[PDB]
Amino acid sequence: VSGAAAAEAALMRALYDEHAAVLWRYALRLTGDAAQAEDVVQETLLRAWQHPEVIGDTARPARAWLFTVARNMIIDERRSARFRNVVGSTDQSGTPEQSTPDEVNAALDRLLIADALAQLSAEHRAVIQRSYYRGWSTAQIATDLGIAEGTVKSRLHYAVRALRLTLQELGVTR
Amino acid sequence: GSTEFLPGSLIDRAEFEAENRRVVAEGGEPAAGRPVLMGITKASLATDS
Amino acid sequence: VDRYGEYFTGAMGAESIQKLIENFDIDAEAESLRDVIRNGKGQKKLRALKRLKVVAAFQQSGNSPMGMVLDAVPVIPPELRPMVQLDGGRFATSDLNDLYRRVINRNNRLKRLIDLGAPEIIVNNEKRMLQESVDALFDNGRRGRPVTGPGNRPLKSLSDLLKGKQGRFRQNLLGKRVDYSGRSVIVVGPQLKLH
Amino acid sequence: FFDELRIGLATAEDIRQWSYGEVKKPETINYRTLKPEKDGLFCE
Amino acid sequence: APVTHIWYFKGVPSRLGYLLDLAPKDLEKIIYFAAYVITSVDEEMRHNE
DNA sequence: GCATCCGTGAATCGAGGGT
DNA sequence: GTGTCAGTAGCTGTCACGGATGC
RNA sequence: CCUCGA
Repeated sequence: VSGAAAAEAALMRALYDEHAAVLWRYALRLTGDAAQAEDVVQETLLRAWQHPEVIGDTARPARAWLFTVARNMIIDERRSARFRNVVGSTDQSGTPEQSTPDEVNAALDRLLIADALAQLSAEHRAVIQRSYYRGWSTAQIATDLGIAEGTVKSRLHYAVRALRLTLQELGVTR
Repeated sequence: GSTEFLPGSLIDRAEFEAENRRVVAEGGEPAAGRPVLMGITKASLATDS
Repeated sequence: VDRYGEYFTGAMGAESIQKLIENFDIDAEAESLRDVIRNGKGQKKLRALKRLKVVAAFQQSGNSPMGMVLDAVPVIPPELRPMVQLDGGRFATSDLNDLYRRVINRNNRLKRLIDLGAPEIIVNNEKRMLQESVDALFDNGRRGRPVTGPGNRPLKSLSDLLKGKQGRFRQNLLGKRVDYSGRSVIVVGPQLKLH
Repeated sequence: FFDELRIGLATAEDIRQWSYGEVKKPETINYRTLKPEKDGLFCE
Repeated sequence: APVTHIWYFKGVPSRLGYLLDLAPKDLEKIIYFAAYVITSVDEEMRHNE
């Protein structure tokens, strides 16, 4: 009946009141983290509910079966995932903060490329800005500009050398 | 009175006379006042920002 | 419940308070406090004044008090909780990842217990842990004993990111650290002009 | 130039309106591939 | 399962306790599963029985 | 209605070294 | 898969002050 | 967070 399903809930609440607080202390010594001990207790008593053989015999100590399930859970936590990560906390002192370099070298190159680009024809400039700045393919630029495939290859081939002319004339290091 | 000022709250003496200026001219009762001394620590937290 | 369950409805935890806020007339409780304020004893008037300070705020503004109870918790972007590598090959992470991670573990366990029909004692005793875990994510240490990390060190919470000299306001907003600057030892120069 | 800075209680609908997805799994990253796990705290 | 924002429960004064007229300690028992709370009661059906 | 106890605050910049 | 006792470290050697919390 | 300098 409905009271038979409620007798199982009053049975779990019974072993909670006799073993949970003692099992929490045991897992607390093996881990040292109270929030982790609570997680081990919930998982240990969950396996007790899933095993009626352990909850059957009251004349046999179910406490010993709990300490063994909790012990095995704790050593499994102590493997690979904890191995690498558990070491450091950024909030904790002694860890170097991440840094990013300044864009000075990138800004100077961008300024010199923008000067050499202005001294190019509208055709060559509109082809290097679609191959290197937009990253399109050779056929994609040919489709957009309405020109031949080899026309894009030739314009790119000269425009690169045209830029190398202007940069070497200004002393840009190879 | 006729204001929305929660009684007991500490309000700047400029909005009080500017709010009582509208309710006095509206017909309702202007809110009452009483000067209050606040410490510098308490007055800073009471700023409008 | 076993006897007169047909006549009342009760509940526990935070979901109950969520229900108490729902069955609450904000405007009615506001005017009840003003009536106490108009004519009352200062002993019992100050306690009604301060309540009105909070209740009238939900009345005028148009925001529901239900927001004080959360159904979903936001996750802070990863660059603000970064995980950095150590020169020994091991890893060091932000405390927030542990705090967020411990909330997720307990939140995923709750979905298992609800699906599995676990005893009401485990589901209720788990929801409390989810409440205590979420309480640490926002302000660890505020209630009770702080969540200790490795070495009995209280973990930093989101609210610890803003408090005091190391918080975001005083350390990174009222004073930044600037480019184009330097420092050195000072030496007196008598020949120098004042300017 | 923006005048006011409004602050308020975040509705559960706002919390979902901000989030680009729910964090289901509790994993962080992989400790071999450096790839963040899917649906983890670093889900791409 | 819904959860409460500690800023509005434990921060003094307890904002929830001021809203629902519940004592902070009484509110502490409810949230952390130490005491049940009555959400609704059909007082009229009770009177007729 | 009052004693208790909770939470808030407690100077600025700078060097170098470990985990 | 698990099954006889099988149970933290650490720590209080700060303080003034206000007001919500609580008997 | 250890030591130190105005």
